Amino acid sequence: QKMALFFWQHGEEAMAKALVACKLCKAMAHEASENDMVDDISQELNHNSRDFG
Amino acid sequence: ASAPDQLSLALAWNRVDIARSQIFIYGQQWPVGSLEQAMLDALVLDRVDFVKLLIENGVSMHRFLTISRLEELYNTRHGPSNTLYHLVRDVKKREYLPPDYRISLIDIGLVIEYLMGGAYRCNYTRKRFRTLYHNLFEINHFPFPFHELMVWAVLMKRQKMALFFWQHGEEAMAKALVACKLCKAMAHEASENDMVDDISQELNHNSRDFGQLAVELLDQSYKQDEQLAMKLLTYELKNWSNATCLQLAVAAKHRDFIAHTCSQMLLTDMWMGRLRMRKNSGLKVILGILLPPSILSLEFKN
Amino acid sequence: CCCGRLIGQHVWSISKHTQLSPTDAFGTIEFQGGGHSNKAMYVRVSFDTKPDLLLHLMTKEWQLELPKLLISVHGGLQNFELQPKLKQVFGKGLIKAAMTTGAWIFTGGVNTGVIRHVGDALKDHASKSRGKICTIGIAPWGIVENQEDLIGRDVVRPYQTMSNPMSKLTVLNSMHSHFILADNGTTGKYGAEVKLRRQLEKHISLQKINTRIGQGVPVVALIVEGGPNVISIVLEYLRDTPPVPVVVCDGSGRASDILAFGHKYSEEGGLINESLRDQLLVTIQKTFTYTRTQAQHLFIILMECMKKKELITVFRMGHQDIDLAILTALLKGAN
Amino acid sequence: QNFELQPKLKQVFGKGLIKAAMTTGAWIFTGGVNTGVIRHVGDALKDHASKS
Amino acid sequence: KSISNQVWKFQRYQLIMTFHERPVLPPPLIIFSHMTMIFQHLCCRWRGLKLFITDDELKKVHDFEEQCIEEYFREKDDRFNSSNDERIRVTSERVENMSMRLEEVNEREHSMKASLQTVDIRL
Amino acid sequence: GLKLFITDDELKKVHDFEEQCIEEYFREKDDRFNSSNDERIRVTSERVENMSMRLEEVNEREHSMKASLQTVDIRL
Repeated sequence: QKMALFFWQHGEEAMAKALVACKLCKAMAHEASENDMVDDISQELNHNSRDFG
Repeated sequence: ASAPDQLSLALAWNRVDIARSQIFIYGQQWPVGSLEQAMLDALVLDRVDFVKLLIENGVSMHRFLTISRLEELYNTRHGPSNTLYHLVRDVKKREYLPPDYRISLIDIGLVIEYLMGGAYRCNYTRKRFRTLYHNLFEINHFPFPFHELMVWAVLMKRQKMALFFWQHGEEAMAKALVACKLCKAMAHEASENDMVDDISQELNHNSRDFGQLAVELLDQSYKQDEQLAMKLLTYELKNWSNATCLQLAVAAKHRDFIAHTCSQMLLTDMWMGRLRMRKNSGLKVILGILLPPSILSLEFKN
Repeated sequence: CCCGRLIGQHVWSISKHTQLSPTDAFGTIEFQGGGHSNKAMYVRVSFDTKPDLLLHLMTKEWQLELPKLLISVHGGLQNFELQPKLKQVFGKGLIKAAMTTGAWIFTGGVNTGVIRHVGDALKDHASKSRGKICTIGIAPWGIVENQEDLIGRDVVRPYQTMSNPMSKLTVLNSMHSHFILADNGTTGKYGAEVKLRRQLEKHISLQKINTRIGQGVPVVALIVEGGPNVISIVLEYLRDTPPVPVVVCDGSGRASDILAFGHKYSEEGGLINESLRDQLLVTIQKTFTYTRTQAQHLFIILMECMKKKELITVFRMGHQDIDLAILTALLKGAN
Repeated sequence: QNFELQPKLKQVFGKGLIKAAMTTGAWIFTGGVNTGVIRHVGDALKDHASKS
Repeated sequence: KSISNQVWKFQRYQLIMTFHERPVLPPPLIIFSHMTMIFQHLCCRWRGLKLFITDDELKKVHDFEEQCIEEYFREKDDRFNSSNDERIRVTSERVENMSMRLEEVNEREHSMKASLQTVDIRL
Repeated sequence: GLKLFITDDELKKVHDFEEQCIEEYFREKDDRFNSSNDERIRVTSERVENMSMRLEEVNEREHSMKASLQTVDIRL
């Protein structure tokens, strides 16, 4: 996540990157809920997506 | 004066830092016996700072703790008073009291039975103990003494005392959960005899405090390593009536403990049994029980 | 006597006429007293032994893995005082470097001087969760208090923190994890541990640890204050082979401050002006009180030390822990 | 040519010339190549004009 | 609905434990499964969440308890020594002691300023 | 019609605008942290602890200086 934020700042098209990272993280969240692993993982990816959002 | 006697003056003054600098000194001869005796007075007067220093110079709690020394620590009216008297009356009558009746280790054991509830069938009511107690009324030295000191300070309401024996001991998560069950049920008996609400709220604060000291104990164990954390939760505790941290926690009703991630994963891995599919569950399990050919296409753990 | 003991308490060969007997007292110390109880295993070793036997002992017979650093704690032998925050930043940096490199801490061992600051440093790093750090001490046998308590083969002997204020004998630090007791046969005399400690630190640096990123096992020495013998042991490491870098921890006086005032104003070693060098010998012979007859010789040792300035890293307090300087010297003295 | 200054004098004058450019909206002619006075004012704008 | 989910996770323990500790065939067929269990302890007699653990294993579990009790109380301490009430506490005593100690210094420095003019005249 | 394909130059303008927003955003964030109550209390606390050390040092030095000046008066 922190590596992703450093990549987020340094670069360009960051609006696109931000919203795409949001979708990818929320998607990984419901897929990992669909595998019902650690709900810390689902919650982690979900908090991730809320942050990039 | 001799420094044992001058120590008991310091015990009264409650001036422990003057006692650890001058009363404790290089070459200061402590006659054998007085150091342990001053320890006993420090417990019954609720001098938790003084027991911290007297174990700091070393009292070797395994060697101090004896069946009769701990028994006097159960009958001492000196210090902060309690609710045990009432709690023994319940137990004596249910099995079948004069005020001079000096309580017993087996006698509080049957009390522990009443409030912890269900099983929690303690060592004090194991038949092996009733024969050592019969014979005597490092064999008489309790094996992991700090447990016995915890149950005591929980029953005789002594909180900063109790939290001390919690950190210094073993079976750490178990001790918290047992303390939670013992406090909550004493809080029930407070309102059952509907006495002063002061004891009922105080034990219920304490049941909450000794309560949370379980859940972040589990929480930061999960941060350490996931495996050994679960190994703790399912660890069979001989001293706590051959049961587990989950069994004590549900007997104490500590949902947060059975709702933190680590316990839930354990529970989910039991609903799997010895199979690993998950994903679209509910429907796939129904198709397996209706088609014994169709179970051959489902994965299994190694 | 010449050995310092009582005339009837008996039972190098120069004036002491010693005979070389097998070792008898080795085992484990149960530290009762001083807060937490800590087990510290001890072996009496003669001062003229081979270092490879102590290495075989410390590897196989002691269950201690080879560290990635050898932080030595050579310092003032008499007891001194420091700033509280300076001792705090010192202890925090020492324990942080000790966890990051997994080092063995070669503290002196008897509870007087910089050893007392190391034991207080381990009070900050509770180390009740990672005490694997071999805080191996090198103190002489004849100087420890209650020598009769530590006699016994494989016996967990009680050792109280009883330290008589008028006794010449000094109790060991109770929070060290290990102990090596250098026995030359005498009692109450220094210098029995020094050469054995030198050859074991060189023998640890002799071993090529499996990484050997720079090379060998990297040894870094720390100095806090000290006598003129601290300037001498600085001259030992700062021109050693392979030249071992030293953090000369400042803010403390005695040797380290004179070394720092040299090092801040030395340029290319002997390139210091006469002006501040005069005030240097004033403080060398008046503040540290070391007589001027040898303070000229302290010029020549100090300037010969600045001949290799670079390895002598200073540290100052004022966040910015000493572990910066320890890792910096670790990367200097590695090749 | 390349030189160096005291850090307090470099910070006070360096903060001064950039907060002239804050208010006046001026144009700042320089040598352009990072050596000496141009290297000092490059670090001067990187001092507090990069945070304003 | 304030609580919800937590009560559910509690009801899971009662569920998972009870359905585990039952025979295998369903209610009309449990008869057969009893007679399977009975025949199991008539041939092994007449003629889940409890890992019986080993000693070396309780040695590392008790050690894991003893490295999990201390780091916590460290967090309890730091939280307090970084909480914005105790940070304002330790400012105010330190500023108080800075009041008296700078009080000493300015009053004493006035003797030293007197000593400057004293040495000017007497030397 | 909400997809206005841009000429590449004007696209570069759009990028450089967006880069400016990135920089000012993070700068504001740094202002929001360095001017929140919490961090101000933290920095004041640490710095006062430094000041208290260094004032104690000045007091000890003052003692040495005062004694020295008295000795100079003794030699005068």
